Amino acid sequence: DSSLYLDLMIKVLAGTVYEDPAHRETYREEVRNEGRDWPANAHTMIGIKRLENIRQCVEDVIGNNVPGDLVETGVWRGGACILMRGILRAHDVRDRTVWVADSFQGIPDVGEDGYAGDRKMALHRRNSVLAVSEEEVRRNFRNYDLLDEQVRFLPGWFKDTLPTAPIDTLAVLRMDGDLYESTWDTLTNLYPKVSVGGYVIVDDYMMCPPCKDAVDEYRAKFDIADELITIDRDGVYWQRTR
Amino acid sequence: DSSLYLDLMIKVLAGTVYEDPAHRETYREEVRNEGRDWPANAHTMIGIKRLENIRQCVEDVIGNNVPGDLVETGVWRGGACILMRGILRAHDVRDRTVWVADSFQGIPDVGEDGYAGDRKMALHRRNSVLAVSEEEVRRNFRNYDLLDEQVRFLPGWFKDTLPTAPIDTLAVLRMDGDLYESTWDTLTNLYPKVSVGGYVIVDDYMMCPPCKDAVDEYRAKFDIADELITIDRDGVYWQRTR
Ligand SMILES: Nc1ncnc2c1ncn2[C@@H]1O[C@H](CSCC[C@H](N)C(=O)O)[C@@H](O)[C@H]1O
Ligand SMILES: Nc1ncnc2c1ncn2[C@@H]1O[C@H](CSCC[C@H](N)C(=O)O)[C@@H](O)[C@H]1O
Repeated sequence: DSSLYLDLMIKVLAGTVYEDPAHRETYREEVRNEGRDWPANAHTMIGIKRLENIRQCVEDVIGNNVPGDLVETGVWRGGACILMRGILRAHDVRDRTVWVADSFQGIPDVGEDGYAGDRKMALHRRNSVLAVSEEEVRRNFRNYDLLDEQVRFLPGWFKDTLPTAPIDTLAVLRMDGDLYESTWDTLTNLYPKVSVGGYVIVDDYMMCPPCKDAVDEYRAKFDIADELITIDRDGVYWQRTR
Repeated sequence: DSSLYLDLMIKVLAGTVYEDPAHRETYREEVRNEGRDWPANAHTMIGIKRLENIRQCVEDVIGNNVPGDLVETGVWRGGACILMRGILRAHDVRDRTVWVADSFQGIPDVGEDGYAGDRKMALHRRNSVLAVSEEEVRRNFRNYDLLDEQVRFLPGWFKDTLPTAPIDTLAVLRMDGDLYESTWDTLTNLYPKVSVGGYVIVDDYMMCPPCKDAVDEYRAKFDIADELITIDRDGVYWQRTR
Protein backbone atom coordinates (compact mmCIF):
# COMPACT_ATOMS: atom_id res chain seq x y z
CA ASP A 1 0.00 0.00 0.00
CA SER A 2 2.57 2.48 1.19
CA SER A 3 4.54 -0.53 0.06
CA LEU A 4 2.75 -0.85 -3.30
CA TYR A 5 3.18 2.88 -3.75
CA LEU A 6 6.92 2.95 -3.05
CA ASP A 7 7.55 -0.11 -5.17
CA LEU A 8 5.83 1.60 -8.10
CA MET A 9 7.54 4.87 -7.47
CA ILE A 10 10.99 3.28 -7.76
CA LYS A 11 10.00 1.73 -11.11
CA VAL A 12 8.56 5.00 -12.41
CA LEU A 13 11.43 7.18 -11.28
CA ALA A 14 14.05 5.00 -13.02
CA GLY A 15 11.78 4.49 -16.02
CA THR A 16 11.76 0.70 -15.89
CA VAL A 17 7.94 0.60 -15.91
CA TYR A 18 7.79 2.31 -19.32
CA GLU A 19 11.15 1.06 -20.65
CA ASP A 20 12.61 4.52 -21.00
CA PRO A 21 15.59 4.35 -23.36
CA ALA A 22 19.01 5.81 -22.67
CA HIS A 23 19.54 9.51 -23.57
CA ARG A 24 20.60 10.30 -27.18
CA GLU A 25 23.74 11.78 -25.55
CA THR A 26 17.91 1.39 -26.37
CA TYR A 27 16.38 0.29 -23.06
CA ARG A 28 18.26 -2.47 -21.25
CA GLU A 29 16.76 -3.52 -17.93
CA GLU A 30 20.03 -4.87 -16.56
CA VAL A 31 21.75 -1.51 -17.22
CA ARG A 32 18.90 0.49 -15.66
CA ASN A 33 18.81 -1.85 -12.66
CA GLU A 34 22.35 -0.81 -11.75
CA GLY A 35 22.08 2.84 -12.78
CA ARG A 36 24.59 2.55 -15.60
CA ASP A 37 23.03 4.89 -18.09
CA TRP A 38 21.39 8.32 -18.37
CA PRO A 39 17.65 7.86 -19.01
CA ALA A 40 16.24 9.90 -21.90
CA ASN A 41 13.25 11.07 -19.88
CA ALA A 42 13.19 9.36 -16.47
CA HIS A 43 13.72 11.39 -13.35
CA THR A 44 16.84 9.75 -11.91
CA MET A 45 20.00 8.21 -13.30
CA ILE A 46 20.93 6.28 -10.15
CA GLY A 47 19.11 3.08 -11.04
CA ILE A 48 16.96 0.62 -9.17
CA LYS A 49 19.57 -0.64 -6.67
CA ARG A 50 20.57 2.86 -5.56
CA LEU A 51 16.87 3.88 -5.29
CA GLU A 52 16.25 0.79 -3.17
CA ASN A 53 19.17 1.86 -0.96
CA ILE A 54 17.55 5.26 -0.39
CA ARG A 55 14.32 3.51 0.55
CA GLN A 56 16.03 1.17 2.98
CA CYS A 57 18.00 3.96 4.68
CA VAL A 58 15.08 6.36 4.94
CA GLU A 59 12.72 3.64 6.22
CA ASP A 60 15.35 2.61 8.79
CA VAL A 61 15.75 6.17 10.13
CA ILE A 62 11.95 6.49 10.33
CA GLY A 63 11.56 3.09 12.02
CA ASN A 64 14.31 3.82 14.54
CA ASN A 65 13.29 7.45 15.07
CA VAL A 66 16.72 8.78 14.18
CA PRO A 67 16.26 12.58 14.16
CA GLY A 68 16.87 14.74 11.15
CA ASP A 69 16.05 15.96 7.69
CA LEU A 70 16.94 14.27 4.41
CA VAL A 71 19.24 15.85 1.79
CA GLU A 72 20.64 15.15 -1.62
CA THR A 73 23.60 17.14 -2.86
CA GLY A 74 23.39 16.84 -6.65
CA VAL A 75 19.91 16.11 -7.89
CA TRP A 76 19.75 16.33 -11.73
CA ARG A 77 16.04 15.90 -12.67
CA GLY A 78 15.20 15.38 -9.00
CA GLY A 79 14.15 11.76 -8.87
CA ALA A 80 16.15 10.67 -5.80
CA CYS A 81 14.72 13.60 -3.86
CA ILE A 82 11.20 12.85 -5.14
CA LEU A 83 11.62 9.35 -3.74
CA MET A 84 12.72 10.74 -0.38
CA ARG A 85 9.62 12.92 -0.22
CA GLY A 86 7.44 10.01 -1.32
CA ILE A 87 8.77 7.76 1.44
CA LEU A 88 7.89 10.45 3.98
CA ARG A 89 4.39 10.67 2.45
CA ALA A 90 3.94 6.89 2.48
CA HIS A 91 4.64 6.83 6.21
CA ASP A 92 2.70 10.03 6.97
CA VAL A 93 5.80 11.73 8.32
CA ARG A 94 5.06 15.45 8.67
CA ASP A 95 8.09 16.64 10.71
CA ARG A 96 11.01 16.05 8.31
CA THR A 97 12.07 18.09 5.29
CA VAL A 98 13.71 16.95 2.06
CA TRP A 99 16.46 19.39 1.00
CA VAL A 100 17.19 19.57 -2.71
CA ALA A 101 20.71 21.00 -3.19
CA ASP A 102 22.06 21.73 -6.66
CA SER A 103 23.47 24.47 -8.83
CA PHE A 104 20.55 23.84 -11.21
CA GLN A 105 23.24 24.72 -13.79
CA GLY A 106 25.19 21.45 -13.96
CA ILE A 107 28.69 20.64 -12.78
CA PRO A 108 31.02 23.64 -12.14
CA ASP A 109 33.94 24.31 -14.41
CA VAL A 110 36.69 23.86 -11.80
CA GLY A 111 39.22 25.84 -13.88
CA GLU A 112 43.00 25.85 -13.69
CA ASP A 113 43.06 25.93 -9.85
CA GLY A 114 40.74 22.90 -9.43
CA TYR A 115 41.78 19.56 -7.92
CA ALA A 116 43.94 17.81 -10.52
CA GLY A 117 41.56 14.85 -10.72
CA ASP A 118 38.59 17.15 -11.28
CA ARG A 119 40.42 19.13 -13.99
CA LYS A 120 41.28 15.94 -15.86
CA MET A 121 37.64 14.80 -15.95
CA ALA A 122 36.28 18.10 -17.40
CA LEU A 123 32.80 16.97 -16.34
CA HIS A 124 31.30 20.43 -16.94
CA ARG A 125 31.45 19.46 -20.62
CA ARG A 126 28.54 17.06 -19.84
CA ASN A 127 26.26 19.95 -18.80
CA SER A 128 24.13 19.67 -21.95
CA VAL A 129 22.64 16.68 -20.13
CA LEU A 130 23.53 17.43 -16.50
CA ALA A 131 22.20 21.00 -16.21
CA VAL A 132 18.56 20.91 -15.16
CA SER A 133 16.77 24.05 -14.04
CA GLU A 134 15.01 24.45 -10.73
CA GLU A 135 11.77 25.08 -12.62
CA GLU A 136 12.08 21.66 -14.26
CA VAL A 137 12.83 19.95 -10.94
CA ARG A 138 9.89 21.69 -9.30
CA ARG A 139 7.62 20.63 -12.14
CA ASN A 140 8.82 17.04 -11.73
CA PHE A 141 7.90 17.11 -8.01
CA ARG A 142 4.50 18.55 -8.96
CA ASN A 143 3.96 15.73 -11.49
CA TYR A 144 4.03 13.26 -8.56
CA ASP A 145 1.95 15.58 -6.39
CA LEU A 146 4.83 15.92 -4.01
CA LEU A 147 5.73 19.63 -4.25
CA ASP A 148 4.71 20.87 -0.81
CA GLU A 149 6.02 22.46 2.35
CA GLN A 150 8.25 19.50 3.24
CA VAL A 151 10.43 20.06 0.15
CA ARG A 152 13.02 22.82 0.33
CA PHE A 153 15.56 23.91 -2.25
CA LEU A 154 19.15 25.06 -1.88
CA PRO A 155 20.05 26.52 -5.28
CA GLY A 156 23.65 27.44 -6.01
CA TRP A 157 27.17 26.11 -5.91
CA PHE A 158 27.75 23.93 -2.81
CA LYS A 159 30.67 26.12 -1.69
CA ASP A 160 28.22 29.04 -1.53
CA THR A 161 25.09 27.30 -0.21
CA LEU A 162 26.18 24.59 2.24
CA PRO A 163 28.12 26.59 4.85
CA THR A 164 24.94 28.57 5.66
CA ALA A 165 22.23 26.00 4.83
CA PRO A 166 19.62 26.28 7.61
CA ILE A 167 19.66 22.59 8.36
CA ASP A 168 19.93 21.61 12.00
CA THR A 169 20.35 17.85 11.79
CA LEU A 170 20.33 15.21 9.11
CA ALA A 171 19.17 11.61 9.20
CA VAL A 172 20.26 10.84 5.60
CA LEU A 173 22.96 12.66 3.61
CA ARG A 174 23.05 11.49 -0.03
CA MET A 175 26.03 12.79 -2.01
CA ASP A 176 25.97 12.79 -5.81
CA GLY A 177 28.08 15.75 -6.89
CA ASP A 178 30.57 13.96 -9.20
CA LEU A 179 33.76 15.90 -8.24
CA TYR A 180 36.36 15.84 -5.51
CA GLU A 181 35.56 19.43 -4.66
CA SER A 182 31.82 18.93 -4.58
CA THR A 183 32.19 15.89 -2.35
CA TRP A 184 34.67 17.54 0.00
CA ASP A 185 32.47 20.62 0.36
CA THR A 186 29.46 18.43 1.08
CA LEU A 187 31.17 16.35 3.74
CA THR A 188 32.89 19.27 5.46
CA ASN A 189 29.68 21.30 5.79
CA LEU A 190 27.05 18.58 6.25
CA TYR A 191 28.62 15.53 7.88
CA PRO A 192 28.73 17.25 11.28
CA LYS A 193 24.90 17.50 11.09
CA VAL A 194 24.39 13.74 10.64
CA SER A 195 22.77 12.12 13.66
CA VAL A 196 24.04 8.96 15.29
CA GLY A 197 22.11 6.21 13.53
CA GLY A 198 21.92 8.25 10.33
CA TYR A 199 23.36 7.41 6.95
CA VAL A 200 25.78 8.86 4.45
CA ILE A 201 25.30 7.60 0.91
CA VAL A 202 28.05 8.08 -1.72
CA ASP A 203 26.62 7.66 -5.20
CA ASP A 204 29.82 7.33 -7.23
CA TYR A 205 32.62 5.83 -5.15
CA MET A 206 34.04 2.71 -6.69
CA MET A 207 34.62 4.01 -10.21
CA CYS A 208 35.24 7.71 -9.51
CA PRO A 209 38.83 8.31 -8.45
CA PRO A 210 38.37 11.93 -7.31
CA CYS A 211 35.21 11.12 -5.36
CA LYS A 212 36.92 8.12 -3.78
CA ASP A 213 39.82 10.43 -2.86
CA ALA A 214 37.53 12.95 -1.14
CA VAL A 215 35.56 10.36 0.86
CA ASP A 216 38.64 8.48 1.95
CA GLU A 217 40.51 11.63 2.90
CA TYR A 218 37.63 13.02 4.92
CA ARG A 219 37.12 9.72 6.74
CA ALA A 220 40.86 9.43 7.50
CA LYS A 221 41.11 13.07 8.67
CA PHE A 222 38.19 12.72 11.10
CA ASP A 223 38.84 9.11 12.17
CA ILE A 224 35.54 7.87 10.85
CA ALA A 225 35.79 4.08 11.09
CA ASP A 226 32.14 3.20 10.38
CA GLU A 227 32.49 0.70 7.56
CA LEU A 228 31.62 1.42 3.94
CA ILE A 229 29.02 -0.95 2.57
CA THR A 230 28.50 -1.47 -1.11
CA ILE A 231 25.22 -0.90 -2.97
CA ASP A 232 25.85 -1.84 -6.58
CA ARG A 233 28.80 -1.53 -9.01
CA ASP A 234 29.25 2.16 -7.99
CA GLY A 235 27.76 3.34 -4.72
CA VAL A 236 28.58 2.77 -1.07
CA TYR A 237 27.14 3.99 2.23
CA TRP A 238 27.82 4.04 5.93
CA GLN A 239 25.89 4.43 9.14
CA ARG A 240 27.19 6.78 11.76
CA THR A 241 27.57 5.08 15.13
CA ARG A 242 29.73 7.63 16.99
CA ASP B 1 -1.46 4.13 0.48
CA SER B 2 -3.62 1.90 -1.64
CA SER B 3 -4.78 5.42 -2.38
CA LEU B 4 -1.27 6.81 -2.98
CA TYR B 5 -0.57 3.78 -5.14
CA LEU B 6 -3.67 4.11 -7.33
CA ASP B 7 -3.22 7.84 -7.69
CA LEU B 8 0.32 7.26 -8.96
CA MET B 9 -0.71 4.42 -11.17
CA ILE B 10 -3.22 6.59 -13.03
CA LYS B 11 -0.51 9.21 -13.65
CA VAL B 12 2.01 6.61 -14.82
CA LEU B 13 -0.38 4.73 -17.07
CA ALA B 14 -1.43 7.88 -18.95
CA GLY B 15 2.13 9.20 -18.93
CA THR B 16 1.36 12.49 -17.22
CA VAL B 17 4.03 11.88 -14.56
CA TYR B 18 6.80 11.80 -17.19
CA GLU B 19 5.13 14.10 -19.75
CA ASP B 20 4.98 11.46 -22.44
CA PRO B 21 4.49 13.17 -25.80
CA ALA B 22 1.88 12.22 -28.37
CA HIS B 23 2.82 9.43 -30.84
CA ARG B 24 4.70 10.47 -34.02
CA GLU B 25 1.66 9.05 -35.87
CA THR B 26 4.38 17.51 -27.89
CA TYR B 27 2.97 16.78 -24.43
CA ARG B 28 -0.10 18.80 -23.48
CA GLU B 29 -1.53 18.02 -20.05
CA GLU B 30 -5.02 19.24 -20.92
CA VAL B 31 -5.15 16.87 -23.93
CA ARG B 32 -3.85 13.90 -21.90
CA ASN B 33 -6.29 14.67 -19.09
CA GLU B 34 -9.20 14.03 -21.43
CA GLY B 35 -7.62 11.19 -23.41
CA ARG B 36 -7.50 13.11 -26.67
CA ASP B 37 -4.26 11.81 -28.06
CA TRP B 38 -2.28 8.60 -28.56
CA PRO B 39 0.70 8.58 -26.17
CA ALA B 40 4.05 7.75 -27.77
CA ASN B 41 4.98 5.30 -25.02
CA ALA B 42 2.36 5.35 -22.25
CA HIS B 43 0.22 2.32 -21.65
CA THR B 44 -3.27 3.72 -22.26
CA MET B 45 -4.81 6.27 -24.59
CA ILE B 46 -7.99 6.80 -22.56
CA GLY B 47 -6.69 9.68 -20.45
CA ILE B 48 -6.93 10.65 -16.82
CA LYS B 49 -10.71 11.19 -16.62
CA ARG B 50 -11.53 7.80 -18.15
CA LEU B 51 -8.93 6.10 -15.89
CA GLU B 52 -10.52 7.80 -12.90
CA ASN B 53 -13.90 6.46 -14.06
CA ILE B 54 -12.52 2.90 -14.07
CA ARG B 55 -11.23 3.45 -10.54
CA GLN B 56 -14.54 4.80 -9.30
CA CYS B 57 -16.57 1.97 -10.85
CA VAL B 58 -14.25 -0.81 -9.72
CA GLU B 59 -13.98 0.61 -6.18
CA ASP B 60 -17.79 0.91 -6.04
CA VAL B 61 -18.33 -2.74 -7.06
CA ILE B 62 -15.74 -3.81 -4.46
CA GLY B 63 -17.26 -1.60 -1.74
CA ASN B 64 -20.79 -2.81 -2.48
CA ASN B 65 -19.76 -6.44 -3.01
CA VAL B 66 -21.31 -6.60 -6.46
CA PRO B 67 -20.27 -10.04 -7.78
CA GLY B 68 -18.23 -10.55 -10.90
CA ASP B 69 -15.05 -10.30 -12.87
CA LEU B 70 -13.73 -7.23 -14.69
CA VAL B 71 -13.24 -7.08 -18.48
CA GLU B 72 -12.01 -4.74 -21.15
CA THR B 73 -12.86 -5.43 -24.76
CA GLY B 74 -10.16 -3.58 -26.72
CA VAL B 75 -7.00 -3.05 -24.74
CA TRP B 76 -4.21 -1.63 -26.97
CA ARG B 77 -1.04 -1.54 -24.78
CA GLY B 78 -3.07 -2.81 -21.83
CA GLY B 79 -3.11 0.15 -19.48
CA ALA B 80 -6.81 0.18 -18.59
CA CYS B 81 -6.60 -3.52 -17.73
CA ILE B 82 -3.40 -2.96 -15.73
CA LEU B 83 -5.30 -0.38 -13.71
CA MET B 84 -8.13 -2.85 -13.09
CA ARG B 85 -5.65 -5.42 -11.79
CA GLY B 86 -3.91 -2.78 -9.69
CA ILE B 87 -7.16 -1.72 -8.03
CA LEU B 88 -7.79 -5.36 -7.08
CA ARG B 89 -4.24 -5.54 -5.66
CA ALA B 90 -4.64 -2.29 -3.72
CA HIS B 91 -7.71 -3.70 -1.99
CA ASP B 92 -6.28 -7.22 -1.58
CA VAL B 93 -9.07 -8.73 -3.65
CA ARG B 94 -8.11 -12.31 -4.52
CA ASP B 95 -11.41 -13.67 -5.92
CA ARG B 96 -11.92 -11.58 -9.08
CA THR B 97 -10.21 -11.89 -12.46
CA VAL B 98 -9.35 -9.20 -14.99
CA TRP B 99 -10.09 -10.40 -18.55
CA VAL B 100 -8.02 -8.83 -21.31
CA ALA B 101 -9.89 -9.24 -24.61
CA ASP B 102 -8.31 -8.15 -27.90
CA SER B 103 -7.30 -9.38 -31.31
CA PHE B 104 -3.74 -8.35 -30.43
CA GLN B 105 -3.69 -7.52 -34.17
CA GLY B 106 -5.55 -4.20 -34.21
CA ILE B 107 -8.96 -3.34 -35.58
CA PRO B 108 -10.48 -5.83 -38.09
CA ASP B 109 -10.85 -4.91 -41.71
CA VAL B 110 -14.65 -5.12 -41.89
CA GLY B 111 -14.63 -5.51 -45.69
CA GLU B 112 -17.41 -4.90 -48.19
CA ASP B 113 -20.08 -6.60 -46.01
CA GLY B 114 -19.30 -4.53 -42.87
CA TYR B 115 -21.69 -2.03 -41.28
CA ALA B 116 -21.74 1.03 -43.53
CA GLY B 117 -20.48 3.30 -40.75
CA ASP B 118 -17.59 0.95 -40.01
CA ARG B 119 -16.64 0.70 -43.70
CA LYS B 120 -16.55 4.47 -44.03
CA MET B 121 -14.14 4.85 -41.09
CA ALA B 122 -11.57 2.30 -42.42
CA LEU B 123 -10.07 2.19 -38.92
CA HIS B 124 -7.97 -0.88 -39.72
CA ARG B 125 -5.72 1.57 -41.57
CA ARG B 126 -4.66 2.82 -38.08
CA ASN B 127 -3.24 -0.60 -37.14
CA SER B 128 0.37 0.60 -37.40
CA VAL B 129 -0.39 2.20 -34.03
CA LEU B 130 -3.38 0.14 -32.84
CA ALA B 131 -1.98 -3.39 -33.28
CA VAL B 132 -0.17 -4.43 -30.11
CA SER B 133 0.90 -8.02 -29.57
CA GLU B 134 -0.07 -10.12 -26.59
CA GLU B 135 3.62 -10.47 -25.74
CA GLU B 136 3.90 -6.68 -25.46
CA VAL B 137 0.77 -6.45 -23.29
CA ARG B 138 2.03 -9.24 -21.05
CA ARG B 139 5.38 -7.51 -20.70
CA ASN B 140 3.59 -4.29 -19.75
CA PHE B 141 1.69 -6.11 -16.96
CA ARG B 142 4.99 -7.61 -15.80
CA ASN B 143 6.59 -4.13 -15.71
CA TYR B 144 4.06 -3.19 -12.98
CA ASP B 145 4.46 -6.56 -11.27
CA LEU B 146 0.87 -7.34 -12.01
CA LEU B 147 1.10 -10.35 -14.35
CA ASP B 148 -0.33 -13.11 -12.16
CA GLU B 149 -3.13 -15.63 -11.89
CA GLN B 150 -5.85 -12.97 -11.64
CA VAL B 151 -5.15 -11.74 -15.19
CA ARG B 152 -6.58 -13.78 -18.05
CA PHE B 153 -6.38 -13.17 -21.77
CA LEU B 154 -8.95 -13.68 -24.52
CA PRO B 155 -6.97 -13.35 -27.75
CA GLY B 156 -8.83 -13.18 -31.05
CA TRP B 157 -11.61 -11.39 -32.84
CA PHE B 158 -14.55 -10.69 -30.49
CA LYS B 159 -16.96 -12.56 -32.79
CA ASP B 160 -14.81 -15.67 -32.25
CA THR B 161 -13.85 -15.27 -28.59
CA LEU B 162 -16.80 -13.72 -26.74
CA PRO B 163 -19.59 -16.25 -27.39
CA THR B 164 -17.55 -18.94 -25.58
CA ALA B 165 -15.55 -16.81 -23.11
CA PRO B 166 -15.58 -18.73 -19.80
CA ILE B 167 -16.81 -15.78 -17.80
CA ASP B 168 -19.68 -16.42 -15.44
CA THR B 169 -20.53 -12.93 -14.25
CA LEU B 170 -19.17 -9.44 -14.67
CA ALA B 171 -19.08 -6.52 -12.28
CA VAL B 172 -17.51 -4.09 -14.81
CA LEU B 173 -17.70 -4.36 -18.61
CA ARG B 174 -15.47 -1.74 -20.31
CA MET B 175 -15.96 -1.49 -24.07
CA ASP B 176 -13.31 0.13 -26.26
CA GLY B 177 -13.50 -1.65 -29.61
CA ASP B 178 -13.98 1.40 -31.91
CA LEU B 179 -16.52 -0.14 -34.37
CA TYR B 180 -20.24 -0.78 -34.54
CA GLU B 181 -19.60 -4.46 -35.03
CA SER B 182 -17.12 -4.76 -32.19
CA THR B 183 -19.47 -2.94 -29.84
CA TRP B 184 -22.52 -4.95 -30.88
CA ASP B 185 -20.66 -8.24 -30.47
CA THR B 186 -19.45 -7.17 -27.04
CA LEU B 187 -22.86 -6.15 -25.76
CA THR B 188 -24.71 -9.14 -27.19
CA ASN B 189 -22.31 -11.68 -25.66
CA LEU B 190 -21.29 -9.96 -22.41
CA TYR B 191 -24.08 -7.67 -21.23
CA PRO B 192 -26.17 -10.62 -20.05
CA LYS B 193 -23.31 -11.47 -17.64
CA VAL B 194 -23.34 -8.05 -15.94
CA SER B 195 -24.58 -8.21 -12.36
CA VAL B 196 -27.18 -5.87 -10.93
CA GLY B 197 -25.12 -3.04 -9.45
CA GLY B 198 -22.41 -3.51 -12.07
CA TYR B 199 -21.25 -1.06 -14.69
CA VAL B 200 -20.96 -0.83 -18.44
CA ILE B 201 -18.42 1.71 -19.64
CA VAL B 202 -18.45 2.92 -23.28
CA ASP B 203 -15.13 4.52 -24.16
CA ASP B 204 -16.05 6.27 -27.41
CA TYR B 205 -19.71 7.23 -27.47
CA MET B 206 -20.23 10.91 -28.01
CA MET B 207 -17.98 11.38 -31.04
CA CYS B 208 -18.20 7.92 -32.63
CA PRO B 209 -21.34 7.60 -34.74
CA PRO B 210 -21.14 3.83 -35.30
CA CYS B 211 -20.40 3.12 -31.64
CA LYS B 212 -23.24 5.41 -30.61
CA ASP B 213 -25.48 3.52 -33.05
CA ALA B 214 -24.60 0.12 -31.55
CA VAL B 215 -25.07 1.20 -27.91
CA ASP B 216 -28.33 2.97 -28.58
CA GLU B 217 -29.71 0.12 -30.66
CA TYR B 218 -28.83 -2.51 -28.09
CA ARG B 219 -30.33 -0.46 -25.27
CA ALA B 220 -33.53 0.16 -27.27
CA LYS B 221 -33.84 -3.51 -28.31
CA PHE B 222 -33.53 -4.78 -24.73
CA ASP B 223 -35.38 -1.93 -23.00
CA ILE B 224 -32.39 -0.88 -20.98
CA ALA B 225 -33.44 2.42 -19.38
CA ASP B 226 -30.55 2.82 -16.91
CA GLU B 227 -29.32 6.30 -17.74
CA LEU B 228 -26.08 7.05 -19.57
CA ILE B 229 -23.76 9.26 -17.56
CA THR B 230 -20.96 11.19 -19.15
CA ILE B 231 -17.27 10.88 -18.23
CA ASP B 232 -15.40 13.38 -20.37
CA ARG B 233 -15.74 14.68 -23.96
CA ASP B 234 -16.08 11.07 -25.25
CA GLY B 235 -17.07 8.35 -22.81
CA VAL B 236 -20.26 7.44 -20.99
CA TYR B 237 -21.29 4.68 -18.59
CA TRP B 238 -24.30 3.18 -16.91
CA GLN B 239 -25.09 1.11 -13.87
CA ARG B 240 -27.36 -1.85 -14.23
CA THR B 241 -30.27 -1.72 -11.79
CA ARG B 242 -32.58 -4.37 -13.27
N1 LIG C 1 29.69 21.92 -6.62
C1 LIG C 1 28.43 21.78 -7.00
N2 LIG C 1 27.48 22.65 -6.64
C2 LIG C 1 26.19 22.49 -6.99
N3 LIG C 1 25.74 21.50 -7.76
C3 LIG C 1 26.64 20.57 -8.16
C4 LIG C 1 28.05 20.67 -7.83
N4 LIG C 1 28.68 19.59 -8.35
C5 LIG C 1 27.74 18.86 -9.00
N5 LIG C 1 26.53 19.47 -8.93
C6 LIG C 1 25.27 18.90 -9.41
O1 LIG C 1 25.40 17.49 -9.19
C7 LIG C 1 24.47 16.81 -10.07
C8 LIG C 1 25.15 15.51 -10.58
S1 LIG C 1 23.98 14.37 -11.34
C9 LIG C 1 23.02 13.85 -9.91
C10 LIG C 1 22.13 12.66 -10.24
C11 LIG C 1 20.88 12.56 -9.37
N6 LIG C 1 21.26 12.32 -7.93
C12 LIG C 1 19.87 11.55 -9.82
O2 LIG C 1 19.13 11.03 -9.00
O3 LIG C 1 19.73 11.31 -11.03
C13 LIG C 1 24.06 17.79 -11.17
O4 LIG C 1 22.66 18.13 -11.09
C14 LIG C 1 24.97 19.00 -10.91
O5 LIG C 1 24.40 20.27 -11.22
N1 LIG D 1 -13.66 -6.92 -33.20
C1 LIG D 1 -12.54 -6.86 -32.50
N2 LIG D 1 -11.97 -7.97 -32.01
C2 LIG D 1 -10.85 -7.92 -31.26
N3 LIG D 1 -10.19 -6.79 -30.97
C3 LIG D 1 -10.71 -5.63 -31.43
C4 LIG D 1 -11.91 -5.59 -32.24
N4 LIG D 1 -12.20 -4.30 -32.53
C5 LIG D 1 -11.22 -3.55 -31.95
N5 LIG D 1 -10.31 -4.35 -31.33
C6 LIG D 1 -9.21 -3.87 -30.50
O1 LIG D 1 -9.71 -2.69 -29.86
C7 LIG D 1 -8.58 -1.88 -29.45
C8 LIG D 1 -8.94 -0.40 -29.66
S1 LIG D 1 -7.81 0.72 -28.81
C9 LIG D 1 -8.22 0.39 -27.09
C10 LIG D 1 -7.59 1.42 -26.16
C11 LIG D 1 -7.33 0.90 -24.75
N6 LIG D 1 -8.63 0.57 -24.07
C12 LIG D 1 -6.49 1.81 -23.89
O2 LIG D 1 -6.64 1.77 -22.67
O3 LIG D 1 -5.61 2.51 -24.40
C13 LIG D 1 -7.35 -2.36 -30.23
O4 LIG D 1 -6.36 -2.96 -29.36
C14 LIG D 1 -7.95 -3.38 -31.22
O5 LIG D 1 -7.09 -4.47 -31.56
